[PDB]
Amino acid sequence: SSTPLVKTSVNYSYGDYPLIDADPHFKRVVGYMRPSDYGVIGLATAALPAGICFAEWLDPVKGKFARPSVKFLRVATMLGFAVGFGAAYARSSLRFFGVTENAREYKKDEAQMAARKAAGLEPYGTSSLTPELQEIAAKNSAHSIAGLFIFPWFNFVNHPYHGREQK
Amino acid sequence: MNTFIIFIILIPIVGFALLAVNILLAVYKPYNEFNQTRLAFNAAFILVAILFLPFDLEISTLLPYVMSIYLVSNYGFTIVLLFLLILIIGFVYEINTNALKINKHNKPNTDSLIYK
Amino acid sequence: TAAGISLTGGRNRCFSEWQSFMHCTAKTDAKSRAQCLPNFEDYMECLHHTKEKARLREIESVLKQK
Amino acid sequence: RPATWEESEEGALSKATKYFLLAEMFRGLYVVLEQFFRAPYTIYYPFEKGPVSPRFR
Amino acid sequence: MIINIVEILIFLVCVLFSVAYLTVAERKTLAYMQRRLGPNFVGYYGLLQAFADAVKLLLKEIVLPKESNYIILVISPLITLITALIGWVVIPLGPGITLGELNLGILFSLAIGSLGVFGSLLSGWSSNSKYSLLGSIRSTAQLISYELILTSIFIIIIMFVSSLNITTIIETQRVVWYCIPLLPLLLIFFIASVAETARPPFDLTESESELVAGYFTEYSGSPFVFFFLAEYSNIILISAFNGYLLLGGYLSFNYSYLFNILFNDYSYVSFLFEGLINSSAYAIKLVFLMFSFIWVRAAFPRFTYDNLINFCWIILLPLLFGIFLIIPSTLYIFDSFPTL
Amino acid sequence: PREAAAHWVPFEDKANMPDNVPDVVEVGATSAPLLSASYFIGAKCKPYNDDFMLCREESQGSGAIDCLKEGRRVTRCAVSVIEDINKSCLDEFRLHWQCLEQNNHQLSGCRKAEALLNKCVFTKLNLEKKIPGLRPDEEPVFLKKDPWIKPAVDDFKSVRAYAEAKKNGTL
Amino acid sequence: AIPFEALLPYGIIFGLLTAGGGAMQVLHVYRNGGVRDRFAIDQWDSQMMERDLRLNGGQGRKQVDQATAPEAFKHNHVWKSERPLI
Amino acid sequence: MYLTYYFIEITIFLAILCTIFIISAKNPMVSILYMIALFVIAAMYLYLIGLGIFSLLYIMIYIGAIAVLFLFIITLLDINGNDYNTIITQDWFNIENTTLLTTIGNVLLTNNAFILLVLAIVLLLGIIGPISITMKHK
Amino acid sequence: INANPGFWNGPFRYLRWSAHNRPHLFFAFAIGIAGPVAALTLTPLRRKYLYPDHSPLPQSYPLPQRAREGLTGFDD
Amino acid sequence: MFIGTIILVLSFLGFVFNRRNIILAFICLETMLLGINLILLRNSVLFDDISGSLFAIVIIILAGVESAIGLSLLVSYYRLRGV
Amino acid sequence: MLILAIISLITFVSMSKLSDNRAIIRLINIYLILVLVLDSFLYLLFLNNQTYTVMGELLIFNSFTFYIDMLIYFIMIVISSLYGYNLYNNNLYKTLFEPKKELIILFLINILGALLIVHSNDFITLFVAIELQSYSIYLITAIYNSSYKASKASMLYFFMGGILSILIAYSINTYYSVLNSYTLHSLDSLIINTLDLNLILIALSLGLLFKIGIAPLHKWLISIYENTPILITIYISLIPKISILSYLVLSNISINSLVISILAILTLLVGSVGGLLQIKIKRLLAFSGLTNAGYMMLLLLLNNNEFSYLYYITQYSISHLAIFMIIIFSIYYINYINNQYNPIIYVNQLKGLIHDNAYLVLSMAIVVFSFIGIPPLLGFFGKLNILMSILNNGYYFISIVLIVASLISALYYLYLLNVSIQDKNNILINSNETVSSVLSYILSSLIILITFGFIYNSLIIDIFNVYFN
Repeated sequence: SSTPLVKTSVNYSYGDYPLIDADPHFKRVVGYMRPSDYGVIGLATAALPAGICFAEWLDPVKGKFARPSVKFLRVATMLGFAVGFGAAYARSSLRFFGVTENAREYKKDEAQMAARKAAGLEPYGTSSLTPELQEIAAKNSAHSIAGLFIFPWFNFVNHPYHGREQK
Repeated sequence: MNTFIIFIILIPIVGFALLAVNILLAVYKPYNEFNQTRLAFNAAFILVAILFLPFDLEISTLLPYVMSIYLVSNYGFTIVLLFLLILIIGFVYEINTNALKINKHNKPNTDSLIYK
Repeated sequence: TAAGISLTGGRNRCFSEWQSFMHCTAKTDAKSRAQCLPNFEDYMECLHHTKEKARLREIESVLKQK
Repeated sequence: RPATWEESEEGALSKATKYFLLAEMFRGLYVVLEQFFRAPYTIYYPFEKGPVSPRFR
Repeated sequence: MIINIVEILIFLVCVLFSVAYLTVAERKTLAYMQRRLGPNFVGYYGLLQAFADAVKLLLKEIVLPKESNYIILVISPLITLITALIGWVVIPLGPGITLGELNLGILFSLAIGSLGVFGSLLSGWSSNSKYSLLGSIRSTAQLISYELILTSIFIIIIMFVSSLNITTIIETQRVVWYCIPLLPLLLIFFIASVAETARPPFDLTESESELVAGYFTEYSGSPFVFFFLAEYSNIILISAFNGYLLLGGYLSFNYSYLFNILFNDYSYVSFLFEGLINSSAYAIKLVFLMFSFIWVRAAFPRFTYDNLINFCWIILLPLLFGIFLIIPSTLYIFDSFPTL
Repeated sequence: PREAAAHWVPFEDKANMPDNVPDVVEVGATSAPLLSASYFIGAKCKPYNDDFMLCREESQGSGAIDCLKEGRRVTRCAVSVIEDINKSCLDEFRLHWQCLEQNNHQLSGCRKAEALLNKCVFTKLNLEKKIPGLRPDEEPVFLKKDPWIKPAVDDFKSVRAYAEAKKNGTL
Repeated sequence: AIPFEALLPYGIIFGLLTAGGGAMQVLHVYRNGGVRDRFAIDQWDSQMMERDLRLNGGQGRKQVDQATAPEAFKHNHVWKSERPLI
Repeated sequence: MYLTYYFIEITIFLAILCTIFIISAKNPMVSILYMIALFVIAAMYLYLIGLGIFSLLYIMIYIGAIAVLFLFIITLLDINGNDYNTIITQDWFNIENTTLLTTIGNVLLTNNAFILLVLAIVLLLGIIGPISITMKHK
Repeated sequence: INANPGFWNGPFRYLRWSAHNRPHLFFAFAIGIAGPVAALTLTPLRRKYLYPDHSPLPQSYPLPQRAREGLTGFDD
Repeated sequence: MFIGTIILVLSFLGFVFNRRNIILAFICLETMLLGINLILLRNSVLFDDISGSLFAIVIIILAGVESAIGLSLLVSYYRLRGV
Repeated sequence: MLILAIISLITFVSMSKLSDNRAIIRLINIYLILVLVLDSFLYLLFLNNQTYTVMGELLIFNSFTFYIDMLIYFIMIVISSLYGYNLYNNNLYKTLFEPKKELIILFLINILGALLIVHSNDFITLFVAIELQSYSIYLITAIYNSSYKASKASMLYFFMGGILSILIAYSINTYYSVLNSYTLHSLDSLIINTLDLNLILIALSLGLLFKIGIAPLHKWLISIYENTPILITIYISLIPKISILSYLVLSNISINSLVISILAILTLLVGSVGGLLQIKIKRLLAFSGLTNAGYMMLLLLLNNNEFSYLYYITQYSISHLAIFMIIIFSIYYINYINNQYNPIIYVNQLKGLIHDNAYLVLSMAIVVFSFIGIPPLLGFFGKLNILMSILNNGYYFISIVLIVASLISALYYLYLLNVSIQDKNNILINSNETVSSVLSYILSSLIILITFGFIYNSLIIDIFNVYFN
């Protein structure tokens, strides 16, 4: 339940920096994002209601400068959280690709991998799948942070292979 | 030669034996024995069958899933549940727009007796 | 995808002929694909059996002749 | 003044139990089932006749 | 070749000869439901009268309206009749005993019920009066709209089966029925069951008061026995569907404990008695169910069409999607996934 | 690997194994006996059949033409097992598929006839049904007690044979 | 007690389905010759039963237990000639 | 049993017969009445070719919804040399009847699940469109 | 009259209000929302508390990875 | 391969020469969506896969949604007229 | 994040009244802006034309398609910004250009349909997405239902869309009937030598192309593009162009096509001469839309043309987009308005536009110069780099018929200016109201892009060299 049995590229970088993973698991992306990343979420959540107040200050709907309904503000808050989370996932999982600055997380993944090697369990954890399904579900989630413009897709799989050195 | 194929073929001939039995047994077959302009509708007649097609169609979409559900353990679950959760909000479009309301213009004249 | 699948979800008639072709391509760059041609032709005989039909109509013509 | 949703003594769960589980549907169903197991009234007319007053005409 | 042509005749006199006495039985019920006597003048205990109905009905004429294509008024009776008659293959009658066993049972079982709308839509087009046309419209729209949920619970049934063979379902159902875990499913199925049949809790469309004396076409003759018999075949056909995929299909209890007491060996008597009791369990479920249809036909008035479409799409069907969210989830909590 | 036709026609060829392959003792067992003894021929002839599928694997393209020595190998040992059980437990084994000839070969039918056989073959032929892949703290399902799916009608002979297995103390 | 006249056509139908099930047991066992039916045709089972008819000689599911094969067993084995599918 | 051979070549000609009555019809509804028969001849051809699955799939969806849909609309008017038998072997590699329908349910769900996921938007559009047109909100 | 308070004025009051007036929406919606939320939270617990999963069913003949040793017996 | 080709081509010829009856155009198009099936399905059959059947179930669905959308387009075409 | 928008917003529209229709579109405007701004950095996902195949050999994400993927959001911001903002605060502009309830839903459905072509590797995803956008344009034509020309054009578009549906499907069926794939690794310059996949891929190309206005199938899209309202045409003469043309240029399935070259010649010729004797402005504008896709057919023929394609796309989707918005502004100054759905038809009607302002005229003048390749404009270097790709691979007669097409085109583009600067006899001196600020500011932006777009000529070439190779 841990043999990949497919031919995977090994340490094949995506920028000038060393990689970690080809698809980081969704719990991990939450677990590694920088504190400057959460500011992108928060400022995106503030951008939408300020955006609508802006857009009515520029040209009002019915010729009167009036603030919109609280319903629009709540829904703009929801979609602002959507944009901020998409930006957060997008900015975070590049660092696993070695395509932006990979300084602290390459240290942390020399830790947590080594933390669970000494803990004796799997380097990624057991999924509830036959390994062929693990392959196919990871084929779905491979590189799927690209095309974030079209649809969000994530890695909920915990399959074995990740473009690591050997395991 | 199987009785399965005999079953679907014999029954039209049974229906013919019930069909021509009147033409054999009857008599006096046919003796001597405005629709200018209108037809009337609401959207509630015309829309039910047209909206019925995706909701009938999704059953046959969901039908290959239920046979193979053991193979797609814990993941085809996730895919099909995303599929359903798209279709269900697609359903609750219409119920908030009240697409099958056929409402009556028998209003009790809400507006009061404003006078002078 | 539905690449090498079957009716029962196994492998089709020419999976081997496909995979021996893909083995023919994974080890081979362009401007050297010419050697890959008999691996390809072996695939095509799977699909339509044109060499097989040409084999069989001749011997059927001989059997008709006598 | 007629009672609203909140001027109601019963819980919404208890009210909707009568909504979905169809209390007054099965109630009348039980009524007609009780009438299945009782006597009819009709008479065999060429063999039995209904009431005839002396002042019948 | 010889033993199969008798295999189909015995099934015919098991079914077609029974559906007439169903129509006698409904009168007997509604008599005692409304405190009067059933038919008693006709036979010995007033049986047989469906023969006297049909034979008279075969002797009346083939008067035809001038607005109707007569061929169309031949096609729709015949095809509605034979639709509700070729729905009778993979009813199971004991273990694996159908007319033709095939591994796709439910798909045939459901596509022929899907063909069931196609006659009644076609029928009102002949004699092209405006009321006669728009009545066919009003009938067919509900007749598809609950054909949805009728179709649509058949998949959640086989979320416990994952196999399209019908007789596989009952052998799956030996450990427990499906109605007794899934109780409100039975209630919504029972109302969906009387929906696809022309039943008057729901059949407003046979309103002679609304139309110019129109029930559907008033087309009568040996045409009239056709849609009529198709209707009462549809009754106990959907009863049969209710029988296998929701209730105890041919199962009563274990009954091996009884058998090892009775017999000492397999013999044709043993097959006879076991087929008897399996058919009798199927029979007793089916015969309580045909009674229940009348038992709800008596006690309730008809609908408004607005009520009928509101009854489909707003109150029943989102609850059906709630089923579609809870039963894969309950399947997902435990391992529990069914295999063929 | 494919279902038959609209109108397929069966055909055969009265020819022979031509030159080199010697004759084998080909399995003249119908489905119900071999289905009953499947576990025992899988237990004894495990690495032989495993070699068979290994050699059919490594012979890509050769395939069928390669391992004729091995198709000779793997059938003969199964024939040895079924001849030994023809001598060994022929009453009870036959009885197991006298039960199993009904129930559409569903293995769920014949538990009480099965456990009588499990002692027998392990006594004389000293083999054992083992389910591989079954990780521990999981009961093998023909070893468990009070199954959910109890069968339809147990046969009348093996239930009395089961009672006599209790009275003889063989169980 | 109860109205028996109402249940009398229900008694008829309860007898008619019962007689139908009895005859549909007897005819199927008489076709099978001593065993029950097969409620699930597998592809595995379809090839298997073709092999079994091929083995037993003539009969459907005689289900014989034999050490080795007959000599015709090396010759009775067939393939299926599928049509050209135009 | 030589009458058995030409089965397929029956239903081809009966198809060719039927389509002529499509494009030669007085009334509109007479044409769709021939068309549903063309669907039935098609489904019998699918049963005869060896896909008994899809024969009944089509009866569920073609003369199930879309034909009956066409009927429902057209009611609403005001006033009128490859002759080689292929050889089929028998292999014992299959273990369970994962039929055609199972493997559809595997490829639609594992290998190509995104197609079904976008198909959700197609079925969404089938809801929105008729409500986008035939309503006139307020 | 039971027109509307609005979902975005007081939530829990509006939930009670819909349960008193439109249970056709809300008691389909409750069964619907109880599906995936329980599917997320309960499945770690069952592996922790009740019982772990099953061994995966084999899908073909399982092939080990060995080197075709010398296997005697049944030459002639 | 004959039957799907002939249904498709006769449906095509029926679409071209029969404009002024407009429903006939729809149903010829619907039989076109059947004819593509009748060629593709037997290609799945002859080629030992369901990959063509994978495309086939989708084009069944898309033929359906085509009949759903375009017939509402028809109803819009006739609401603004009378006949 | 399209689907993440759609699934929320259709719940939002269903829970909304009818007067919110401007504000929802204002929301979606700002939303797509922030999707572009906050997530722009995914061009970093490659450095050497590093291409991803996502959802398992099904989608294809690369160096190339990311650009079109950005472009469609950029134009949709403009299209949405037409709706959500008033032109004026008049009675006229609220019984004109008031959107329907379901319209903004259908746009993001169409953008999903457009993006799932360009990102598609598979033919099956292609087929699903062309059905998706075809149904989109079916509805978006038919949504303004109470116009006879609208419904007639919806039916007209419908049947040709059905033919191209079945024709593309028959091409995919035939390609599958000779091969057991659907992807496009199976071409790889080896089967092309030894198998006649010419005619089949040609028939694929033609079926994809005839949803454009490719000149055998010529009149019907033009009849649509005039029978539509003036608003919908500025969307539906753009999206089906740049979606499938980006597909067809992404995979050069017909190289040295005898068929596509002759059809390209005939396309340029009949589009240029079809622009001549016409006084209906939607016609004239649609024939401009034809001839520019004529140039697209030329770019289909080549090998490795990701410069001239993308540069001419961002040329065309600005200039062709902007000239509509200019004549949307121009209907305030005209003296006769019919047809609530479609106010201007006759090109005569903007007879005296320069005595209304000079600056809308100057802005119109430079964009109509941008269609004819005037060298200090961004519209020029498109044709320049087309010809740098044409004689790169020897389409000589194609080049000289391009010159003939350019001259005969530029004859009728100037006909707008022949009308626009003349005498009017009734000049404006004082309007009460102004045009809504940021709506017009978008046009100012789109026109300084065209004029001052040769500034970043160098930097776009460097970005081309680093990123796209």
